[PDB]
Amino acid sequence: VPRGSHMKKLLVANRGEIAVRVFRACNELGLSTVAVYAREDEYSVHRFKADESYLIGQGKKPIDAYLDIDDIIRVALESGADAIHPGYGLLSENLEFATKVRAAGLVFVGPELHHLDIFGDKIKAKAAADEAKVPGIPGTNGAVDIDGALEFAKTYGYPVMIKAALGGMRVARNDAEMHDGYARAKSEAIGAFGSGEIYVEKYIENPKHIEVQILGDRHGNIIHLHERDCSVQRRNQKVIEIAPAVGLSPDFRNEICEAAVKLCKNVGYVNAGTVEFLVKDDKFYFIEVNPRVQVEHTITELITGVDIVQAQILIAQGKDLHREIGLPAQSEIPLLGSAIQCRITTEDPQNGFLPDTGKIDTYRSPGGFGIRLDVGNAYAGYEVTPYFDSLLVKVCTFANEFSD
Amino acid sequence: SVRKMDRVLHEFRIRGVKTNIPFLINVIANENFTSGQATTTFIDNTPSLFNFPRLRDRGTKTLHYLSMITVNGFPGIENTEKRHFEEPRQPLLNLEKKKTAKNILDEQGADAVVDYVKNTKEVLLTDTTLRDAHQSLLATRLRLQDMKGIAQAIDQGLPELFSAEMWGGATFDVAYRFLNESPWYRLRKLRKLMPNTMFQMLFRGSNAVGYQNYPDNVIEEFIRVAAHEGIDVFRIFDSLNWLPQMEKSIQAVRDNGKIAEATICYTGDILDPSRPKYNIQYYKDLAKELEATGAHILAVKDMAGLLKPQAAYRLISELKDTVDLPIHLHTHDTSGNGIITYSAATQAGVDIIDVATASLAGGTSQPSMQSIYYALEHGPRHASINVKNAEQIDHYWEDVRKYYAPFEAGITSPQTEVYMHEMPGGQYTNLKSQAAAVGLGHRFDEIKQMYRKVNMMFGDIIKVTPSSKVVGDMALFMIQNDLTEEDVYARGNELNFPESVVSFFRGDLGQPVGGFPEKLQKIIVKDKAVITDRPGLHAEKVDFETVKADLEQKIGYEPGDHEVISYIMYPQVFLDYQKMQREFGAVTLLDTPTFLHGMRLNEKIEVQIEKGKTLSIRLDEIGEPDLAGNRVLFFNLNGQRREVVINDQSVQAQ
Amino acid sequence: HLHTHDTSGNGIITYSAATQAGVDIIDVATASLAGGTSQPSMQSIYYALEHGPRHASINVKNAEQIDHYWEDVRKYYAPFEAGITSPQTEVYMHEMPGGQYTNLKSQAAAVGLGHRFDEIKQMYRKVNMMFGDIIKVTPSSKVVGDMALFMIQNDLTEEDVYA
Amino acid sequence: VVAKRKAETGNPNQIGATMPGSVLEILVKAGDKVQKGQALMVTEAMKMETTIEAPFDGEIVDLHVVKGEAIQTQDLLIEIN
Ligand SMILES: Nc1ncnc2c1ncn2[C@@H]1O[C@@H]2COP(=O)(O)O[C@H]3[C@@H](O)[C@H](n4cnc5c(N)ncnc54)O[C@@H]3COP(=O)(O)O[C@H]2[C@H]1O
Ligand SMILES: Nc1ncnc2c1ncn2[C@@H]1O[C@H](COP(=O)(O)OP(=O)(O)O)[C@@H](O)[C@H]1O
Ligand SMILES: [Mg+2]
Ligand SMILES: [Mn+2]
Repeated sequence: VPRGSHMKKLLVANRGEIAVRVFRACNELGLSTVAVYAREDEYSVHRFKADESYLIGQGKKPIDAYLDIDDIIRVALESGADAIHPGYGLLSENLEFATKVRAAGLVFVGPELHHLDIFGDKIKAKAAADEAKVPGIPGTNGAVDIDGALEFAKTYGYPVMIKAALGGMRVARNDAEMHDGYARAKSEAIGAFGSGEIYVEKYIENPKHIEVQILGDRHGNIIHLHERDCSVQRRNQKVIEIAPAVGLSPDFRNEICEAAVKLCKNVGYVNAGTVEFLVKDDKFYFIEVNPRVQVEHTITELITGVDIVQAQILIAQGKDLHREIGLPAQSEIPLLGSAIQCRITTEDPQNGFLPDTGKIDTYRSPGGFGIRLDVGNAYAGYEVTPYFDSLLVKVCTFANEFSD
Repeated sequence: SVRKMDRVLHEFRIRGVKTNIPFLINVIANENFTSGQATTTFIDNTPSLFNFPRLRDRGTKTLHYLSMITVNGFPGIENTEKRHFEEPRQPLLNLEKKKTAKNILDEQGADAVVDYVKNTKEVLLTDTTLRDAHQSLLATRLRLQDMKGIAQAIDQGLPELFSAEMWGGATFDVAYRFLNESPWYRLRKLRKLMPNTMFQMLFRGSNAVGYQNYPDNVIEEFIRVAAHEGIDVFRIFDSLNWLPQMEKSIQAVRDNGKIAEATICYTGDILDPSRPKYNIQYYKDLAKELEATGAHILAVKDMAGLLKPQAAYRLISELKDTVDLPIHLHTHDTSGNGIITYSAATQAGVDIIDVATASLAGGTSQPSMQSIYYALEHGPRHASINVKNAEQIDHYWEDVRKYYAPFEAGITSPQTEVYMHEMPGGQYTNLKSQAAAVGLGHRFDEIKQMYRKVNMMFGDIIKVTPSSKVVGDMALFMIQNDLTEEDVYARGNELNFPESVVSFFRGDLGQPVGGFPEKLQKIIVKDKAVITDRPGLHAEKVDFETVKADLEQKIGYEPGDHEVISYIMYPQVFLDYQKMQREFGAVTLLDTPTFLHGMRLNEKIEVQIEKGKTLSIRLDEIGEPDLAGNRVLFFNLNGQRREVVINDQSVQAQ
Repeated sequence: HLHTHDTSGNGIITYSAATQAGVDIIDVATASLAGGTSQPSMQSIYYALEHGPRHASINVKNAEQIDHYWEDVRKYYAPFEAGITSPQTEVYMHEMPGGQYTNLKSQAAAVGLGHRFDEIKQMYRKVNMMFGDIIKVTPSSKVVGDMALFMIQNDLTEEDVYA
Repeated sequence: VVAKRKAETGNPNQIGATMPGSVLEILVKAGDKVQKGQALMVTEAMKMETTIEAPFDGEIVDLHVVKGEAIQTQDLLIEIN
């Protein structure tokens, strides 16, 4: 347990729905909260939900303001916060950020630096999976040049998946697309992610995307909170997520969950993370660990009864999953019906899913039995800007039966 | 489940109707509920559930203030429309780390500061920008909000300064009465931003910053609290140079471990042998007496800017031979001779001089800090200041001064008639207002002329607040009622003389040099009580316990020592400040243009109301007034629409 | 015959120094139109000299009375006031005469560089040295100004101009 | 129809009507000194009676209603200093 793990005040280094989600968990745990906001985001709901809030990244473009490591730390220190929750996206998988947070004496609500290092890099993450004896996808030894990539396609054949270590990916069906694909992806890598390393995997045909929720504490307890099926995707971007994976047999699901736990036990994983697999005809292949909370954590909470975000914060406070946080042993983790999450966004499906902008005139949100809402920026009078993601509200439903 | 309910109940935002939410919140807090043991008679038998806090609302007071000013203007200035202003420039400083007089005071005490001054070859500077400069040029209206934006740059960029004059004079009551901000808040805020700069105040020996007759224990308590709250240098003066009014203050400042400057007010002309009353021997004899009080430093206060350079030179050279205390000279640049007078004083060995930043200098202010540096640069004795830093800092003040256009006295330029009438600046602008209000603006030159004749009629007196007001009230009165000096002596028995004049001649301001003219005194005072000793001796006794309990009742919370002393100094003003705080809240936090003009249609402002709390306020609509003067403004406050009713006074007063 | 401006706040002391050096004639403005970028005050220099070895030749009481008229008249010209009349010692650094200063401020405005006018003062000084250190009075002062503005507008240093 | 003066929003010196109704009784007059909680006047909404209490110690400035007068929400009843 790190020194300084006691908390009275927490800052979220994020915006939108995930910031509001963390503030709610903080308030329920008796912690006071701090928001940061870019100028252009000054009407975001999360700014007003916190107990106090601060402008950051003055004079920068809005996305750069939220990536402004030193200004965020400045606010944390100036407000007297104990802890930073990084949410998802933005700096949440960023080694440099977590290093400087912890170097500034603050609790970073997340896993060890070493985990951000090996799971933030998808080559390194595959190496850790082999070492833990979790089946991966046949891929290049490490990072490769165009010649080692072309080599792989001679060894295993097309089609193949070109992926950046920091994704960020292109499918190649032949040589021409391999030359084109490797170029475009090495662009967006040095581009939106800062570095240019690249690896190649066999492209699996029509997989399911199954991922497993993990919690680890600082006392060597690791548990899984079952899995989620995130196969419903458009251009490889998650659209609808369900839990559990109701189209797979319980035994096969348990096998996937155990493999995730095996990997996490091997590396001593701390806090919330998710292990992601591709699944094809009763085999499964490791692809990634997201060493952070995910947008779809909500549906896992509904089918287990476990508040994942409150857990993350209590874990960071040095608490024990079982004795203090009060989670049961693995075999006693509830599995209560099923749950579905959709993200309602301003993407116009009749205009190539370009996000709409402008003023929200009317916003009336449903409720009732089996409905959960986690709102982003949607309220009557809010102006949707072009600067940020297009999320309005996350809707989850839950019931005993999938059909209901 | 309970915690989630508690979270949800507090998170709900419902406006326009009342709800039962405060009641629900109380129920679920109670341990009968949270233990699961409630019965059907629990609520009906628990009266604590029906106690609700006042729901706190700084947002609404702010919208009220912004609507008031937007629609009705700021009191006493023209209700005009608000300019767009850029952010004031921030200085680019080249920092040099040095030990300062303030560091010496704190580590080694007052006498060590004095030795540091005596061992300095350069002339040292005191910066008046935060007090006397705006008192002269901007009717003392300069706001904390503007001062705190540059304070740290002054502390770090100009460590050479002896002190910053930042308190006292008119700042104490103007802050409360016209700015709706506390002078103590100003001192605390600045004290933290400027930890290495000595803070100087102007302090009237007999009554600190007030205008009534306070007893000794009040003056001593003022000094204690002021010293505790961060005042380092007390410049103690008396309006008639009457040493008995200064003695106790000097001792209390010494007792509190701070620096006492004892002041001589300069008047007349040492180089005019036809005016021997205030000749050089007068000043040397008073200086010797002040030195004997144990004062650390002798201040020469030329409040009207009368000192010409050959007189400055003679005055300072003679004083330096008469006393061993360092001499701190203060003049005004009203005649256009301020720099040449400071240069003369420098050649005569003056230790410290009072200067203002260039952008708040000249005219009835002090001479410019940056100017005197360059006047002396090639001489035998330099000014101690980082001039390049000072030039950069001046950019900020030049930008900030534009905000105060409604309070400008007029064009800042030389005026040599000051040698004739001898009014200090404020006495000049005030006396101009007073003559206006009584419809004599068109004869203000006859009034300047009468001011001078009155001064001689009263025996040739020292004219600084409040003795200068005495001479002014009388001159105005005499012009208003068409009297000459003959007339006053002939018909004075049947005339009612202004209040301040009667108080003067009753000895309520103390004793003047050479006494009063006897006949005129009888004529003026009639059957009122005349004293000839120190007014403070006759003051109503003051019990701090009694006063503190009375005040607590009046304001509804326990007053700190600083509040109690404010209340004693200015009772009705302090109470009126409290009412304005309750109505409009902490207006000190508004930027100056918004404080003075409110908002324009479609404007967005950001008000920093606490650390980590900012109100984003946008004015969306300004409704037209109905026949009773009701106007409805629609704001957006932090994402909510807010409808605000304000009464349009111009419709009322039609 | 000596002519100075009081821009630095040192105009009276400079005239008094010139007087002790035997200057024959000095240029002064009436108090109400004096100071700042104008001339030192006529009435002021009278009184600075009054008690010295050499006096100013002027009926100072008549001048004070005449100054009342000028004070009243100046108020009519509020819209043309350059800004607040006060000392500005940066003149020692850039050496712009008054009109070159206000003009150069307009020119930088009408090309949207008002917000970098301090960089322009700085460039004016560098340009002056680049041109050999020149006398800057109308119109040579405009030459220096146009160049400084041009150089800021097009982002050039002195190296850049030679390259 | 001449509108009634409304109470200014957020101005605690001005007490505005909270519900439509009428004025039954006025208990004070311009100039009177008054203490926190002291009853100032009585009003009705749907023949239920409310007593208007002084929010703090102060002096009455003026009334802006008369006995038996009808009132709507926000109407200015009394000003205090
Ligand atoms: N020989 C020289 N070489 C270089 N520069 C010279 C100079 N003589 C005069 N100056 C410059 O002229 C300034 C004004 O001298 P001025 O005699 O007109 O006017 C003097 C005079 O009115 C008065 N002053 C200085 N010493 C005096 C004395 N011993 N007796 C009477 N008055 C004196 O103070 C004014 C300021 O004199 P300060 O010496 O500070 O400043 C001097 C100095 O900066
Ligand atoms: N080797 C692969 N073969 C087929 N599809 C893949 C492969 N790798 C990734 N994908 C597709 O892209 C999606 C995202 O995969 P992932 O590696 O998690 O990228 P991201 O970093 O964007 O989450 C997967 O759900 C899957 O649909
Ligand atoms: Mg993924
Ligand atoms: Mn003064």
